[PDB]
Amino acid sequence: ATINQLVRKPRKRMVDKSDVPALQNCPQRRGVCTRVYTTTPKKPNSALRKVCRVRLTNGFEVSSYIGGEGHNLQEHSVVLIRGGRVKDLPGVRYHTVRGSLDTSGVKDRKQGRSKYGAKR
Amino acid sequence: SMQDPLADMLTRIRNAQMAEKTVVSMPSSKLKAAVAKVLKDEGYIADFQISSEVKPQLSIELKYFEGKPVIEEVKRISRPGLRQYKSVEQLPAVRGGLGVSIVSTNKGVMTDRAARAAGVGGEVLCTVF
RNA sequence: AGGGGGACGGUUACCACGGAGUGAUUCAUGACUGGGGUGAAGUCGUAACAAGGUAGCCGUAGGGGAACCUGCGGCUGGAU
RNA sequence: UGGUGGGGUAAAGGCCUACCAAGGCGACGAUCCGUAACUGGUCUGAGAGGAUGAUCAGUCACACUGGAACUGAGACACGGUCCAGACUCCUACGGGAGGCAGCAGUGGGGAAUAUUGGACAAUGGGCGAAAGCCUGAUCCAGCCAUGCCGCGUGUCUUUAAGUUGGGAGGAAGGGCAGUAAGUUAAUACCUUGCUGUUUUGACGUUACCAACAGAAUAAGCACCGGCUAACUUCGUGCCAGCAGCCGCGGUAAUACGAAGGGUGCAAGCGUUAAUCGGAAUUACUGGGCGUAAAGCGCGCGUAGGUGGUUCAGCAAGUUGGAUGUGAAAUCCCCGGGCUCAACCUGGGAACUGCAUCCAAAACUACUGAGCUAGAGUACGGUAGAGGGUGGUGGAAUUUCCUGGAAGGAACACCAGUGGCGAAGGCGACCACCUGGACUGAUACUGACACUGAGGUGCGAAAGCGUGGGGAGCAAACAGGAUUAGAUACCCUGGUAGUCCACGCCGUAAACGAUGUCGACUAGCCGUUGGGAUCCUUGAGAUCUUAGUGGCGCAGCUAACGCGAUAAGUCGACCGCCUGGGGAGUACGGCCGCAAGGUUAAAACUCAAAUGAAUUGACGGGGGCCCGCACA
RNA sequence: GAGAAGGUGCGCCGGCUAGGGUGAAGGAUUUACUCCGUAAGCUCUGGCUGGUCGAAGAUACCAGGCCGCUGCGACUGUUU
Repeated sequence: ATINQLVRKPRKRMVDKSDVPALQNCPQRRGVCTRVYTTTPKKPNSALRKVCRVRLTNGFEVSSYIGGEGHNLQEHSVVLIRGGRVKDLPGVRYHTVRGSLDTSGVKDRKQGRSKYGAKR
Repeated sequence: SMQDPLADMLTRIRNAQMAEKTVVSMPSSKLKAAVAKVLKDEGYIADFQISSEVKPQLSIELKYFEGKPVIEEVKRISRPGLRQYKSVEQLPAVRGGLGVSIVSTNKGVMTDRAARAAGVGGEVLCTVF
């Protein structure tokens, strides 16, 4: 740790590994739905949430959350991916964005229309 | 072993500054004697006392203030390891310039005030504050 | 006449690409396996936390469905 | 890698060559492996820095892929040739051709990126006596909120926009036909530079000025549980959902879906992603390690880092000035301009840098003579479970048998907060060959120094070697009693093992969970070895040291607590740490007969695990006490 | 393992060159069933360089085929 020992072997700053294995410094990355299904939350909560499995165009097998209150993503859609880790859902770190290509958009959704895919 | 002559005297008086002793004696060199002469001229100590015999020694007579004495800390900067050879534009004004910042130069082991008005830099030795 | 000197020749070294044999070193994949993580926890259980109902723990051999036991040297992170 | 003879390049040179020699490179990281044009700079930053190379400018590099020369001043040539390969194309089957990383543009990939534009009028170039001729470089236009500025959507003005009328600046000159000049052998004459006039040439065709009709043509987004002072209800009910961290929803919901209002700042508002930051969260500035993560188990010591002491010298580091630069751009100030701001430049500032030069000598290295403190030895004297070899023992206990005979093993007391060894470690008695320190001084050495990656030995016991022994116990087990069960503690039994010789493993709760070394800062009480002081009979005080302990201030510490044996103040160096899991684990290397050991990862996953301390509770925790709780 | 696998050279004639063994024209004396070493002669094995002929140079006879997974038996051996 001394300045002699720094010239011998200097302090290497340890790199921080990124949170997303996919999205290789890309803000969005297109995918194709392998499977949409139902997932339970973590124990101190309880609900029924709907997540999707996608293969990406990087060929990767990760899960994205369909963030709508209603969707017609019918098992082969062309859904677009953002990041962000949903807390209550374990082990998954991606979200399907609304109104991208095949994501139809949440019904009425009258505030936050830029988030959940609504015109006007 | 002992590895630095003048860092061994700058430590041995500070624990005596917080102790109740006045005359500090140790086996001394000319290097430790040239340092001691400049801060008695700054009002910190007095009467360095080369013993002038074989194995010559320094009896620095440090002054006391009432209660807490006059020199709080002596911080070594250029120890022997990283030895802080510094220019004249970059002299340390230690405590607003109330530290006198003695710097070893060719024409004298001298305070930072006369180191800048006659411009030679070098070994920034220690905090005197 | 021809000579000098050139040109196409002849073949000699050099070499890219290609060939062959045998290895290295990397990347993807692989029936089938072995642990790991997170879950939800059904289960034999009670293994640790009190002297946790046999004091724990560490090394190591050795042994046994498991959360686990003896020995030899070891430590109190052991208390009345 | 050098040496010479030659050969060769525009030019030095194993560049090419023959032969001579055995050199060269590298722990300051060679070679191999993965990665990437580099820089001025750029972005976050207090700065140090960290990240980073899109427009802009310098250098480099490439032209389907590879090899190769040719011509030329200049190439191993992007719209050259040759050869080879891959691909593609026209064929009338004779023979042919092509290379968009040039500007458009097309697929195709992708989250994602533009027009098959106008003209050489400006600036260049390329040829030309000149005229000019070409240029997808350029000047400049469509397309895109992609930034960066300004500006507008009204408080009865008309800006923008649109209609009309106006209106600079981008033009330097060219043609010409005189006019004067100076080379002229002959200003005869050409050719040229000058002068004044005439003729003409603008891609963007306008910016810009001034009229006109009339508010006609203009706002959106996200949130509102907290620490963001934007903060009723209605629907929904642990549903549906939101969210960055807590969390919210389980029936009056400020946390989720609307309405109803505000607020952030605006033609943009938001969230996905990446960078730095706060992050002292890799701490040079500027952190750690007794118990939270972290001291190898410790030595000998190689490179190296640093090095007691004095004079003199050197001027490598250090210090000042001098000069060339550190390109321009960017930035930083003062400005000038667009009506203002961007933007544009002018001036400087800045560019902490680099070598050269002279000047300096306090300190460092180096050089030389030294100096005795550090460190070592010549001289005994004890202390000492140092350690090893061989023996001699004793009681139990054990095994026999008529109290003896027989052999294994650890040696009660002496035993000690004692010694000894770097460490691990080590006690009956006895010799025998051997260690290092202490101390009493007396002699001499002249820093010979400490520390030390690698490197190298040496390290408790279960082990498993390769041979033996044999008591007790006991790993391995059989049952006995016990429980739903013992596979357990208890009960009856015993081989491996400890022992020995050589050899291997190199493991640890190797622990004082505290690296080695030196220096210094109040003490006090035992205790170990010397020695000297001491009225001295020691029953012993004091002093002096080198160990081993207690308690305590100064001191530090998160606290527990350390406290001259530091965990303080410091100094040199070394080993080690970067959230908990994964994991001291996989894979690769090394060692081992095996068990395995040593070096040592990410993928994933969680917002916490951990440290000391305090209150409460609990305890088959102790100790007192109370009550028919016990008779 | 291994002669793993795979490869190269190979005739004859010259040119140049490095030795080794034997030997003695005569000299040392132990004047002889001996040492030193002449020399040639004879004989053995190289190294570098050309040249040359044919389809072919271990030209005939002679003279291993090799490799990758496996079962069983360890191996040499023995047997109807």
